[PDB]
Amino acid sequence: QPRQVNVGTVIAVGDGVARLSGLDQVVASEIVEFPPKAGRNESIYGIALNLEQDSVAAIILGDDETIEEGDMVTSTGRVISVPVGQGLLGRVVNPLGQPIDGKGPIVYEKTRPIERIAPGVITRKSVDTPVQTGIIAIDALIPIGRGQRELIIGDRQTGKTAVAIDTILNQKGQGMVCIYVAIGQRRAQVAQVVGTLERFGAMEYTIVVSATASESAALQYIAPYAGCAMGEEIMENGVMLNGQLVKDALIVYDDLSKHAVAYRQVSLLLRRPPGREAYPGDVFYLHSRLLERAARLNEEYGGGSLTALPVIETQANDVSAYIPTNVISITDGQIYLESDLFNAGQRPALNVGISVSRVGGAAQTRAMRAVAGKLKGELAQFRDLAAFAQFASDLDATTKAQIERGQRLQELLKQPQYQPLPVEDQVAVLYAATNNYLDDVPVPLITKWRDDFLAFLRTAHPEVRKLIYDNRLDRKFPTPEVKEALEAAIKEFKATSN
Amino acid sequence: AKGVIQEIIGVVIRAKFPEDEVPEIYNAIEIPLGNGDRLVCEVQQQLGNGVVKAVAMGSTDGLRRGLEVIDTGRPIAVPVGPATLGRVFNVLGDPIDGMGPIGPEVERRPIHRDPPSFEEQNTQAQIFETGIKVIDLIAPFTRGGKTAIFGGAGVGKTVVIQELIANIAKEQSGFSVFAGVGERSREGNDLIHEMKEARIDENTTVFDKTVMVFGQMNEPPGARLRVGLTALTMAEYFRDEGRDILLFIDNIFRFVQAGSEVSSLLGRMPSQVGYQPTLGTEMGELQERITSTKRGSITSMQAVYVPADDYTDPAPATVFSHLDATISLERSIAERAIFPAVDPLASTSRILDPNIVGEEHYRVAQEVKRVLQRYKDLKDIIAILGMEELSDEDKLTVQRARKIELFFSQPFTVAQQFTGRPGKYVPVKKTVESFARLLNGEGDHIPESFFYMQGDFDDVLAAYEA
Amino acid sequence: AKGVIQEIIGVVIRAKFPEDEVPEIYNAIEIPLGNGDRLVCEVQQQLGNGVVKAVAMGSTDGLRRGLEVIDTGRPIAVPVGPATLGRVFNVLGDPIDGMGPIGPEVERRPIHRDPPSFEEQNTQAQIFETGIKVIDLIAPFTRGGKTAIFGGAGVGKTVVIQELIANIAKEQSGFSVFAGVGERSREGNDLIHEMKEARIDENTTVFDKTVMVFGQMNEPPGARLRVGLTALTMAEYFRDEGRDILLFIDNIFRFVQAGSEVSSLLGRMPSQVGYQPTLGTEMGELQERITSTKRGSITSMQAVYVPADDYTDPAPATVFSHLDATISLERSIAERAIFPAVDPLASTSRILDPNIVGEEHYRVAQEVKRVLQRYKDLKDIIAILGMEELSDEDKLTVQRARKIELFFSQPFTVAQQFTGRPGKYVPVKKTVESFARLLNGEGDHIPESFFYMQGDFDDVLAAYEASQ
Amino acid sequence: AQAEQERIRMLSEAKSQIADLVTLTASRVLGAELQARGHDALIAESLAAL
Amino acid sequence: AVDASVTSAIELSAEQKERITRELQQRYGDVHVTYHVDPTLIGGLIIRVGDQVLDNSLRARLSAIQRVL
Ligand SMILES: Nc1ncnc2c1ncn2[C@@H]1O[C@H](COP(=O)(O)OP(=O)(O)OP(=O)(O)O)[C@@H](O)[C@H]1O
Ligand SMILES: [Mg+2]
Repeated sequence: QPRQVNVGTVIAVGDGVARLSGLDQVVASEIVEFPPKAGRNESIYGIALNLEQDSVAAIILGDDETIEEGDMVTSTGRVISVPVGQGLLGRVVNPLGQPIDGKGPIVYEKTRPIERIAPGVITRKSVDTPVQTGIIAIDALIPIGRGQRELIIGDRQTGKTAVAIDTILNQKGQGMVCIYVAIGQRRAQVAQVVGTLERFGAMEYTIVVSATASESAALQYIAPYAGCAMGEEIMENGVMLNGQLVKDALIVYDDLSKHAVAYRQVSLLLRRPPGREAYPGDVFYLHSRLLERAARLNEEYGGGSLTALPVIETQANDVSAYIPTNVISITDGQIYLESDLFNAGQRPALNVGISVSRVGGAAQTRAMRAVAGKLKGELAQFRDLAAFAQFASDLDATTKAQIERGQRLQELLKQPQYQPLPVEDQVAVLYAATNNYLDDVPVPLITKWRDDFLAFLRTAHPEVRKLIYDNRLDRKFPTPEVKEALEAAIKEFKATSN
Repeated sequence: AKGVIQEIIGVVIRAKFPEDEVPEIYNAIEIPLGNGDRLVCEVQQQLGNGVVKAVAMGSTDGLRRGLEVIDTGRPIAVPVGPATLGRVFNVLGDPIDGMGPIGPEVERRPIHRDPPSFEEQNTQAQIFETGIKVIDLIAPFTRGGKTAIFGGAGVGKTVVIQELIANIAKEQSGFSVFAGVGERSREGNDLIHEMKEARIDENTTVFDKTVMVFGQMNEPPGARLRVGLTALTMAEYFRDEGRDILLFIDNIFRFVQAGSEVSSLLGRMPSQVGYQPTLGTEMGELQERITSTKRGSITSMQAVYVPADDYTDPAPATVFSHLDATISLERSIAERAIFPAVDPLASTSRILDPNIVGEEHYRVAQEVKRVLQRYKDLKDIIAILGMEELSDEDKLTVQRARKIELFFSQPFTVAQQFTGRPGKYVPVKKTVESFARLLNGEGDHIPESFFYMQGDFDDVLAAYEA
Repeated sequence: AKGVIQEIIGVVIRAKFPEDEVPEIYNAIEIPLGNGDRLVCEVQQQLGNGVVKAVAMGSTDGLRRGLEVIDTGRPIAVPVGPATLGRVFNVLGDPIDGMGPIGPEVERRPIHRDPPSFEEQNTQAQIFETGIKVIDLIAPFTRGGKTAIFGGAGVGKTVVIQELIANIAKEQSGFSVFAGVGERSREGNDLIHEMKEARIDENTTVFDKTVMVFGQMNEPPGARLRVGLTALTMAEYFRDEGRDILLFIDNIFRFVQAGSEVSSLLGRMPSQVGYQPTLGTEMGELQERITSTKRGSITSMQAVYVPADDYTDPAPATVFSHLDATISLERSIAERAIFPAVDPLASTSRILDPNIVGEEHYRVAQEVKRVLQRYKDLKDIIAILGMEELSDEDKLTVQRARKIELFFSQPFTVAQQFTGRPGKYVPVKKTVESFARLLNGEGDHIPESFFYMQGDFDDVLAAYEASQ
Repeated sequence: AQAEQERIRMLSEAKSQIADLVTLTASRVLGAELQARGHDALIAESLAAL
Repeated sequence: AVDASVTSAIELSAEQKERITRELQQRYGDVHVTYHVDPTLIGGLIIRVGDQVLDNSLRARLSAIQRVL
């Protein structure tokens, strides 16, 4: 089967960027091959980004130490694409779809091209189905729904990856196919994340796309569009998960600041004009292309969804930087994690004062929506009154009790790691706390009280948990039926212990 | 009038034309794609010999370095007319809704037009009758003016927009145009289309009286740059027809950002913090078309997003240089069940002076917002004193301030089918008279929850007597 | 082979080679330089018709245009094996000690090698006791994992590194490698030599188990750029055959700065504050080689210098994501005469987990951070008003925080040269017990001045009894 | 379920080895023939087919 | 002119070199044909003229690999 393909010659290879000379009729984002030669028995692909006149500046998806001036490049007609489908679940693949966990070749039949236009303007639908993070703070105060892109922004080490991993672990039976995209993240950390996911059995529905720091800047640049294409295939065609056709995907970009750094590197090596903070001009366009592909399509287009959780580290909590403000503008919600709250014992470390979710109550179950309104109001008023709490000691009994209640709620939100709470459990705990059943419990023992209460419901009364989970969608969740056998359980637990 | 593409660097395409057939500065290019459709580029710079540098308006992930280009001669042509009513369009004017394409019989007008001359500008500012009490009392609009919204989601900004569209469509013809410039596709679309198709007024949906043009963040910088001009062209057709138009631009800051990205990709040197050198002129070429001539007026109610909270940023400064009033929706007012969350403070207007609204309007608007000028700073003394068991006059001023805050709410004709309450339209004269009587003291001897959700002071009196 | 020099821009040498014999990207080309000694350059880019841009890694200030360059055809090769033990090398692998050159029979390995793949990564780690209270309590030194200290110019990064080496290099259970990519040739080296040769392990000195590659500050940017890779190649041989390796690379920031200077001379477009566009990739290539794999374990300990006192600088910001245990040295703490100068709030570690370090250790560390977090919250209140306005419990937490801050200070055996206080080695168990006792309430009566530069809590109590 | 996945992944690995082995032995059937007999002129014409 | 390049594992006769030369002279003109052997490539219908190349002798073997995998 002889075929004739256009070829060019590498006239200048540098820091992972090569000028390919004559490659006429090359598409603007092809995959040039660099065929194997003496000393290199494999192929090193590259992306033909700049289609200049009498020169094609192409980044290299791999080690450029082997490309030599005068080498041939065959312009494969295919625009950059990644393998997608059922075969990728449970595999760690570099952004080109090649497995790196050494568990065998990736089995696939369809290759969805990365860098695709948004799913549509009218094709989307209102976000209604919640994404159960398993963290009380996120699920109650900053809800995340299927098809909503929620940013996880914080300082260098506050729990961003921990929150993303907890969310990924929690989607055990919720019909979600989580995707973890590691951009610029050290290979040992990706190994740790894979080990954590495998330990909790969460690698039977997770795809890990890793472009570590040592790998070329082009791989990190196309790292989030790989994986985003995988999630697009999941939300448009579905993947067989636990015998059910799951069409919901959850993608976590491990760090978009490192992705922006990689794009800045590939742009500056291409000698494109810089912009603010040396980033190229269209970095907002970069991240908007990446994030607007996360949507909840209507029933006519499949009814699938793709939930994105971009992660951004901020230098010295400088939210007003370039990339943080860009991605804050792009996303539909923000989750600020502070080192000050993290050190003060608040383990999830969410700054609920400034963390917002524009979707709001529409991304919460009716039980959660009915119970968490009082939570949010009381927490906001406690934050307001913290000014008096810090100094004034002559405040009336009302203010003292209200500060005490705020502390009760804050200690309630102090969740450990790798212990997600299902929706029924969070609903039960928040109903107990917001209905004054927790007032007599001292603050230092509230976490132990919650753990013991959950053991109580898991062992003594599984039926109340089943009842709460069964009718969590009704318009009026606190029906006398659900109201009884729950207040009874709380009263029994209170009487028996302490 | 056919050329060849030379360079393709991102969304900037350099095309070489014959020497005597070079496209004009703002003409379209319409690169034909293999699978039937076309990629409409917009020229930005004539340079060299027969070479033009154009912005993509599209992906440009499938173009070689030899594709032919078909100059159109005219700038981006967009359908205008009653046919383009109740439909959703992109930057190029191609309808992106499920309905069929626009027929060729509809007139196509160039996207770029000069603003009305100085001779046609009105020599006296005129208040715009919106019907909302808080809007028409503290921060009145301007006929052919601009207004900004500073509020996130969940504060009812969409409902305020819907009420404005319904009021302008009922009281006057009020054809409305909505410009989605760089807004989230989830918020801008399918939470505006559905909330306006479901919303109805006199068995006619709000969406049927509104033209929507949507350039979202996923689109290239050129699309978000020219979506505003597309919306202005659609509104300007109806303005030339003599009908008053309410034009909404969502996140004009995204229009500024699109301009900045276009300039950065075009090789222009940055200005200030990376922004385009032609910032003021680009704002002028768009905001100056929003003006009230003698035959018609285009009132604008834009939404402004400031990066972080920096109002010193050049984009908000240039936006604010072209503003006549600001409306600041507040989370606290929204969560206090008062649906119109327009903060009585932080909502200014340049029409609020005696020489336009009138001496009585200014007087009543100054008596109000004065008892609130402190933001009821008395709240702190109550907090740390238990009201001191007696505050003398302060009790009366607190009661009056709470009464006014409750009274600022007004029923929504678009939310009538949601909250089950008919909407009341309150003219400006009714607003000023009602608030004058309330400040005189006729609102006294009436408890709260009777000024919560009503149209006029007469309605409050009727509720009290019943 | 046999090219000619076209341009000599700084330490970057552009050479022209025949069309069909252009050197590879990372080949090592040489100028004869006369006198029988040659200058070894490293190629970085290929520019066209046989023209390559190479980094001199040498003086490159006495050679003209048109000089011939010889292409070796291989990247820079350095000796590896037991022959490198107890010897001091350049970036080029040439020994600089008084002993003779390495024999040809010793294997030469290229200094540009791929980092271990994803399969080979070893995630198993455990606490490495070091005897420093703040390090072993707040940011445990991780065995088999990368850890580094971030300090300014006046803080004692070198003192901490030297004390760490003195504490842990005697009981190595394996060889070690030291690489001062950028550091004073006075205290970074030629004084670590005396310390290592003085220490004796059963009639074999610590220096007999150490490979030392410097490329000191005096060296041109190329040597500082590639000395880290040379040290990594020298240590990967020992890691690959199973030997436990202690790796001490000093001032990675100097490696970054050398890369920045080389990139500026190479004509690359600057990024951020004059740094190279390829900062992240260079950091990845160096750091991903410092990994404990399934064949052997490398217990890395790096140092990072923050320019001025800016922790938002691109180099430390890039380092932060490549570490298991982060130690932050602050200028204010050092100016308060707290020589360790470690900020517990800004210093974290991955193995600070109850399942790894111990439940009591984890609880103690979390409490010692929640205190001093309350103190950082009340710093302004204290500064402008004073201690009186705080509540009683807030007051007690504040003096407990000040006592803890004073107690983190610890004398170092290497600090005898300018401080007369004898050094102390506090085991991690003693540190945990002391801090638990201090947090319980014991030691409240003791004034804060008694916690300054002491060992465990027993020493503080003994000093209090001595002063009655 | 993991054991079934382990079994099926070894079948793919076994099949991959077969594909790798057959091509290496395909160098014996014709590549080794190129030593003496494989020198052909009609194949050179096949290059000039175009 | 146009620089063409053809490679083959077999070192055909010197006349064969001429046979390769004049079968390409029919297209364009005095093409500067460069000859290699490529021992690692046991085959290959390598015909590289200008910016276009033709090749399938062992690529069919690689294509067979793609089919079986
Ligand atoms: N309950 C908790 N929730 C969140 N984080 C926790 C919790 N308990 C401990 N941690 C800390 O969070 C760490 C997990 O990594 P984390 O999510 O903070 O990384 P990161 O923000 O991605 O930072 P890096 O820049 O180092 O990659 C743990 O090692 C521990 O220090
Ligand atoms: Mg992380």
